[PDB]
Amino acid sequence: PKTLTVGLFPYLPSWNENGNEVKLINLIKDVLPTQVSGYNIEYTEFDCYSDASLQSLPDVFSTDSIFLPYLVSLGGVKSLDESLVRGVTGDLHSFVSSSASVNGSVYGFPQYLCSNFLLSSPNATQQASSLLELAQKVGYEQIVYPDVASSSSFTVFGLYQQLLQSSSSAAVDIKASDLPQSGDQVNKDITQKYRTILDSTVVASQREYINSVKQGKPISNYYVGYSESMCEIKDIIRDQQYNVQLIGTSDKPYVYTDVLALNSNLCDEKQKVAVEVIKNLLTNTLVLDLLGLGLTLPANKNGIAHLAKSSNFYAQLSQQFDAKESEVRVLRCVDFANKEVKNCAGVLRPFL
Repeated sequence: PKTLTVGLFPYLPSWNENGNEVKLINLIKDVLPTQVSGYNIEYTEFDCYSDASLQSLPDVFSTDSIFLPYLVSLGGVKSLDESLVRGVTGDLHSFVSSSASVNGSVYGFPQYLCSNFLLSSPNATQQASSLLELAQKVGYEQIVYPDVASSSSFTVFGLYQQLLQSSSSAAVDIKASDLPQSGDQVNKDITQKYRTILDSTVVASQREYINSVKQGKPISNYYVGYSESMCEIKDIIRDQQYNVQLIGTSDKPYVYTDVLALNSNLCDEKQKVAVEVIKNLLTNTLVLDLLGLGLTLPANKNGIAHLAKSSNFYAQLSQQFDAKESEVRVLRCVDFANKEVKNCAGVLRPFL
């Protein structure tokens, strides 16, 4: 009767050799307790990248902060005290806490930190501060950037808005009235920047890149993607001394944050049980250690520090997040979600 539904972020890395696929989300799920404070805890996968799932929120769910303000305007998420979050997550970065806050108030506990980092081989040859700067230097077809090469809807939409909008704060909140609707609304200056980067990317998938690095013959010394996509070579990264940094597609660096939030229709007792489940998800050393195996980044400084004590990879990102703590931006949506993102991407693609 008294049960708690938990919607976990399902997009964690996975492993493979041949046929047998191992999902990190399954390893973590088998560690989480199914009985807390007399409550029966149900852990299921919550796809925040599905508009249908955003319509029916569970008791407690993990969602990308890119849809947080839109999720707030529907009322389905409960506002939380500043002290309640700080007593669980500990110290957060300026951009991490900003990505979780909507209109002053806080609406969730930051769980994961994500971004399109630059994995540069020791054979660096050339360095840069932004992707545009890097693209010009490396020339035609040098960098590996699978999402851009494949023109993923979420990436096409993202890079366009990153090149376009600019903000003094950390939260770049855009609305549906800022998205190209036809084609004459497509900013040609921004489409120019994207093409510069696309021309510097080799038509090669992430799988092809990982295989090449494993076989000792990298197809490129440059790679852009999520840190979770580098988990299958985390040994080679540590051994052969690969470098990883925060690079903006232009000027300002952008990151993604996954946030644990609770439904607003919760009682007052369930409200306490949820915090315990969340406090476990964010502070349990076994969960953190498992996240380290997939190169997944915790959102709190405590979580990052814990994994930095035995990983050079996590060490660089800790220094990175601290040095550029004020320059990091987070793209969020005010009055739209997945449907508009896919539609906007569909408009932009022919102009790329």
